[PDB]
Amino acid sequence: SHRKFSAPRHGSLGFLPRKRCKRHRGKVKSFPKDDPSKPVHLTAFLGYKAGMTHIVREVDRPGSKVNKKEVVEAVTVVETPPMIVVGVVGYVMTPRGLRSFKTIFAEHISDECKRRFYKNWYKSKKKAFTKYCKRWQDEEGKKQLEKDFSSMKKYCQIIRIIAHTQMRLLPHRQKKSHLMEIQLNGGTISDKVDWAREKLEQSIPIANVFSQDEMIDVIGVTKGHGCKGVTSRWHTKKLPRKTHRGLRKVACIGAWHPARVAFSVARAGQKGYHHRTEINKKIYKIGVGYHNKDGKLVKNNASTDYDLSNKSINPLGGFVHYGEVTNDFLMLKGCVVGTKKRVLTLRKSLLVQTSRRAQEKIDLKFIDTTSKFGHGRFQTIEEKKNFMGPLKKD
Amino acid sequence: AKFRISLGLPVGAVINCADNTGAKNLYIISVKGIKGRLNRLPSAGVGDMVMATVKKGKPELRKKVHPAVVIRQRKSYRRKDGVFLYFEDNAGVIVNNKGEMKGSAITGPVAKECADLWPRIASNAGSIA
Amino acid sequence: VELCSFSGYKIYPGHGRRYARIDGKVFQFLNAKCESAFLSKRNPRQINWTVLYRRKHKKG
RNA sequence: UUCUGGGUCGGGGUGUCGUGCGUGGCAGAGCAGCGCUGCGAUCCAUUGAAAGUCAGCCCUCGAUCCAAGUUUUG
RNA sequence: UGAUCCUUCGAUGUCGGCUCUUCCUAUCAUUGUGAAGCAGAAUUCACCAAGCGUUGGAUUGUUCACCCACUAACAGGGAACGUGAGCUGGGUUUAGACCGUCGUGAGACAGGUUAGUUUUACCCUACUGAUGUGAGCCGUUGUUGCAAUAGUAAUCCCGCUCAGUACGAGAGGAACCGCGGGUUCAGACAUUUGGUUCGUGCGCUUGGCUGAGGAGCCACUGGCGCGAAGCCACCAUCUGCGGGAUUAUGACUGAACGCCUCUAAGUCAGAAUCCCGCCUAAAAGCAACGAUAGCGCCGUCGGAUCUCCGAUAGGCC
RNA sequence: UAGUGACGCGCAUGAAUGGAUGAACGAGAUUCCCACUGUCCCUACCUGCUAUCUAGCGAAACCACAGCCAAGGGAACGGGC
RNA sequence: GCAGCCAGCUUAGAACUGUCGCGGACCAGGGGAAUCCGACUGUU
RNA sequence: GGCGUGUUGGAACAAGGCAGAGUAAGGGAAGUCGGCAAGUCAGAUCCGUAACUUCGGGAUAAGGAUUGGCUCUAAGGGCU
RNA sequence: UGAACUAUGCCUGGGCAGGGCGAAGCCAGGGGAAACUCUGGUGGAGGCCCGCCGCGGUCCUGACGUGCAAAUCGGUCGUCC
RNA sequence: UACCGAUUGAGCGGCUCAGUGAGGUCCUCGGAUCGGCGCCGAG
Ligand SMILES: [Mg+2]
Ligand SMILES: [Mg+2]
Ligand SMILES: [Mg+2]
Ligand SMILES: [Mg+2]
Ligand SMILES: [Mg+2]
Ligand SMILES: [Mg+2]
Ligand SMILES: [Mg+2]
Ligand SMILES: [Mg+2]
Ligand SMILES: [Mg+2]
Ligand SMILES: [Mg+2]
Ligand SMILES: [Mg+2]
Ligand SMILES: [Mg+2]
Ligand SMILES: [Mg+2]
Ligand SMILES: [Mg+2]
Ligand SMILES: [Mg+2]
Ligand SMILES: [Mg+2]
Ligand SMILES: [Mg+2]
Ligand SMILES: [Mg+2]
Ligand SMILES: [Mg+2]
Ligand SMILES: [Mg+2]
Ligand SMILES: [Mg+2]
Ligand SMILES: [Mg+2]
Ligand SMILES: [Mg+2]
Ligand SMILES: [Mg+2]
Ligand SMILES: [Mg+2]
Ligand SMILES: [Mg+2]
Ligand SMILES: [Mg+2]
Ligand SMILES: [Mg+2]
Ligand SMILES: [Mg+2]
Ligand SMILES: [Mg+2]
Ligand SMILES: [Mg+2]
Ligand SMILES: [Mg+2]
Ligand SMILES: [Mg+2]
Ligand SMILES: [Mg+2]
Ligand SMILES: [Mg+2]
Ligand SMILES: [Mg+2]
Ligand SMILES: [Mg+2]
Ligand SMILES: [Mg+2]
Ligand SMILES: [Mg+2]
Ligand SMILES: [Mg+2]
Ligand SMILES: [Mg+2]
Ligand SMILES: [Mg+2]
Ligand SMILES: [Mg+2]
Ligand SMILES: [Mg+2]
Ligand SMILES: [Mg+2]
Ligand SMILES: [Mg+2]
Ligand SMILES: [Mg+2]
Ligand SMILES: [Mg+2]
Ligand SMILES: [Mg+2]
Ligand SMILES: [Mg+2]
Ligand SMILES: [Mg+2]
Ligand SMILES: [Mg+2]
Ligand SMILES: [Mg+2]
Ligand SMILES: [Mg+2]
Ligand SMILES: [Mg+2]
Ligand SMILES: [Mg+2]
Ligand SMILES: [Mg+2]
Ligand SMILES: [Mg+2]
Ligand SMILES: [Mg+2]
Repeated sequence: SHRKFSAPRHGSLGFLPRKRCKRHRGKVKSFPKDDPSKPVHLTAFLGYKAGMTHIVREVDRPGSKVNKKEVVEAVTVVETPPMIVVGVVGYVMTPRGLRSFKTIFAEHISDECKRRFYKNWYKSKKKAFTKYCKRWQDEEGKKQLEKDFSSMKKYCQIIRIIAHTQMRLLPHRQKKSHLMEIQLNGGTISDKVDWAREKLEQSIPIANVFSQDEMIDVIGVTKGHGCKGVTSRWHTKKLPRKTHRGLRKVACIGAWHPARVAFSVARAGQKGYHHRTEINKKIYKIGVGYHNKDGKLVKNNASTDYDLSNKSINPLGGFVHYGEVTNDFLMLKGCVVGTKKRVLTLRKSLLVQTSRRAQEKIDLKFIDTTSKFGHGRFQTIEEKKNFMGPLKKD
Repeated sequence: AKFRISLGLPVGAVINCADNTGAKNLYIISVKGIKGRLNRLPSAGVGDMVMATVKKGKPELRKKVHPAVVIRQRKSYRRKDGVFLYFEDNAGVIVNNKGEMKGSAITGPVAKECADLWPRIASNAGSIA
Repeated sequence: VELCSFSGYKIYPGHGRRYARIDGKVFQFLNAKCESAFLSKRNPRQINWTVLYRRKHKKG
């Protein structure tokens, strides 16, 4: 009664249940272990999946058949506008896990950050943190505020900062900022509270958290596909054509005994929109957002040392279904979970990055900016008009 | 060494014989190095040594098993430089178990993914592209 | 950076699909539209949107 | 829910297809009448034109409207 | 395989395959080892060990065989001899019919052959996902989080180098580190390539229809070519991981037993195992914090009244 | 282990219980080849009608009581013990 | 011996022509080599 | 000439079905008891058609080429 | 008590596109010393072929299987002087 | 020593149906270029 021929199981049981994530934003379930020898730094950041493109770079991989030769690798653009630290929270270690000790918010909290505190912001008197913000001015409030910071330096072992994204600087319809606790893994508790107290209601750019050619982890929710059958959800083999009552099913969902269906039997249900954590995503380029240097708009964040062009990371017509990346972006090798305009939770690696591929220094030679809204054949509009010449619209 | 290419020649694929051995077809019966799956057919790309039988050719060749090597294929495979190359025919040459070909000349081009693994085939390739 | 063998457009190192024949001639194509018309034995000098057409009729 | 904001159009970008109708031609196998004129698939020019392009593309540059009010909670 | 006839004849659907999940180890391979009639290579014996893998085909309805190749290996089994309201009916096992043998015959065959309806779930569980849920309370409501417990995942191979080296008289011929890839699997993803296109997007086109042009429509998507966006393919692309205690085993110190001894007390190294981490889920588990519509406080020991619900009957030494 | 051509002490072939042959014919049984294809490798996408939700309408089979498991014993395979 | 007039519908050939596409929808035999059985058509 | 789509409407476009005999890269029966299924072929014209045979056939055997549109040419009649 | 279904027979009625292969018979022209043959055309026979209606009901072991239906539906298919 | 013989035979070789077709010639074009010097010429 053993199965005739051996075959590995369809799907992994370590991603159960295949349910919709109860949380749209990616959640850091494990921050890197604290190393007090380092300076105080952030360990995570929030980005937004703009879209994908391909680059060209010369690989330096001694021993490979592609060493000293150019490749074309797919990359993902993650628009990462600077986040504003509007709070700090301390955790105390307890024999039943970490526990929220006390949270301190800044005096001035942006309106986009307050929209997160509401479900109906348009018809709500925006009174969140209106009685709390008076602590930073009252004499009795500032004394109690100094005691709360000195209490975190005394009774806490893990200090996290509450930061939100600047949805105002994004093409999204959404105005609600995305709050997130970013754990400080720098040094002493006194150093992390002092660093968090100084960085309150201040912006933190993506270049200060992550570095070039660094492998980071991308946390987020995958793209949802609704209810899918067992052939699409678990990739079970399709039954033959002459199968009565359905061929996209699993034939045997279990033996006679045990007289129950096992949890490991592949069934039909919701596929996609699951929480996932992919690691070893190398940063190919930390872009710079649009800025005025001498009164002129600087949008050369896609030019390389070999292109010397004046094009931005946005392709012709912008990223499809997303918009244009006018802020600082993050170019990650390969693909990442989520749809377009999906909030991505970036995080430093928990592992050590010492392999040949991990510490590989990346030097891009060309960044494709052809229109992804079809078979785009021009990198810039300038060369589209130069190649085609004048049209009738002129 | 060789990077993974798109396989497009499963077992039972009759490919052209691109050498002067006298054979015209190569009926691929299996592929070297294929461990196996419950229902997956052993497929092969260019540069992969396969076990093939001749269907049309000389009688001293069309009833035996011959180690062949695929040099061309119609299935477009991607190279590391982002190039998708495909040929107008699936071709192979009869070789030994060590890479030495039975014939002496090769008609048509030979894929670069095949010329780099088999130097004895690359020497008889009129065009490596 | 190659040029399309049918439309004459400029192909970038990430796009396209090259096609080698038995006679040793390798052709690069921008997209499947230039490739499908090439395999259909269509004359590029008669396809109105190609480079060989605008050069033949002196449209530039 | 008026410091504004949200729609509907329009414009531009983008991409798709492939050179629109009309008009002209000393292009047209010809043929029929009195070089002229008529018929004549196709051809050329206008004209990479025309068409449509978010409804789940991108950007507003303008135009013209819109601002309520379901139920319930200590 | 029998023996038995205990259960089932107001029926428990009957062979095999397909499909799919888990389990057993009496271990083929892989991890760590011991042994040899172990020089190397190969192989054999044995131990911890079921984590992981165990294929594609020809013939036969076949389980079972046999052969072709591939492969680290192509190990053996269970789960109502797994699995028919999952399938498929090839086989067996109705009625048609043929042949052979048998019978006077009707017919028989545990012989062969051909054709022969595979019904029902909307109920309860289980499982898969999807809403919601502690009817009592200054609670309502929101954000950021913690976390018991449960799931759990990676795997194997090749090439280069070591090295033609150790080893061997030769013939032959390794290994560790390192490097570059791949198999199987898992989770994704659409920049690219490929597939799909009733955006019925554009071109063309057959028959017909609106007098014709023009513009269109009709033929359950007329057809064809190309085709955006989406979705999608090891048919494109990206990613897949660290500790702890130890098993087998090899040892330390060291008695019992003046010696010896890995064991008795006490120690060390130690793995595809195990547990955990990473990862997924989030509880009649919980924390911090925000905001709280005439509604609520200290009153100081509020005074004086009506209703319920526990216990307890000095002690938080 | 199929098919075909041979071999025939043929368990148990055989001459109107007809033997042998055979063009043509066959929704007959079987084998092979070419072509062909999603049968498969290995599945994906699109459409219509459904399923789904809704207004109206509105059954039946079935039902001791019922409905979370493991082992135990038991009429030797529990759901209750 | 034909001139005038009238009357169709087919067939063949040629040029030109478009993206080599044209029984463009619709309509509309896959073929070959063999074995067994029954001759065939018909019937159940 | 007849008719409201055949005993109902509305909104969505999940799984899984039924149908469209939808399409599908590369391979082309490796699927399966078995090419089951549908895929190929298809009309017409011009060519070319074997083994075998009861000489009737086999036969549309098999295998080829052509096919649109437009402008012409040629031939095929009747009547006074 | 029933042949209003069906089986067979009898009587009297009704009905079956368009094509294909193309037999006897016939005409004319070639070859031959003659016996006689050859070619073209005509002709339209057949339990002949393709195939619509009709009559049947092969396969999908499709749909359906408390159905539209106590045997139906779709495609495919047999025959159609 | 020849013949018959399934194998749907076959290593073996010639003219040809229909496809595909290098190469040259020719034709229609193309006009990189250098001699005049902004038009005739070679190409
Ligand atoms: Mg925004
Ligand atoms: Mg069935
Ligand atoms: Mg795109
Ligand atoms: Mg199988
Ligand atoms: Mg919109
Ligand atoms: Mg007894
Ligand atoms: Mg029953
Ligand atoms: Mg019973
Ligand atoms: Mg049962
Ligand atoms: Mg054991
Ligand atoms: Mg022993
Ligand atoms: Mg048993
Ligand atoms: Mg069983
Ligand atoms: Mg069952
Ligand atoms: Mg059944
Ligand atoms: Mg069964
Ligand atoms: Mg049967
Ligand atoms: Mg019977
Ligand atoms: Mg039978
Ligand atoms: Mg039958
Ligand atoms: Mg595409
Ligand atoms: Mg028309
Ligand atoms: Mg018109
Ligand atoms: Mg109709
Ligand atoms: Mg149709
Ligand atoms: Mg297409
Ligand atoms: Mg250890
Ligand atoms: Mg020990
Ligand atoms: Mg130890
Ligand atoms: Mg066979
Ligand atoms: Mg025989
Ligand atoms: Mg007898
Ligand atoms: Mg007799
Ligand atoms: Mg007899
Ligand atoms: Mg029959
Ligand atoms: Mg019971
Ligand atoms: Mg015989
Ligand atoms: Mg018969
Ligand atoms: Mg007979
Ligand atoms: Mg009959
Ligand atoms: Mg109606
Ligand atoms: Mg009716
Ligand atoms: Mg569906
Ligand atoms: Mg279908
Ligand atoms: Mg189809
Ligand atoms: Mg295909
Ligand atoms: Mg088979
Ligand atoms: Mg099989
Ligand atoms: Mg069929
Ligand atoms: Mg025949
Ligand atoms: Mg009668
Ligand atoms: Mg017929
Ligand atoms: Mg009929
Ligand atoms: Mg009928
Ligand atoms: Mg029927
Ligand atoms: Mg039949
Ligand atoms: Mg059948
Ligand atoms: Mg049926
Ligand atoms: Mg049903």
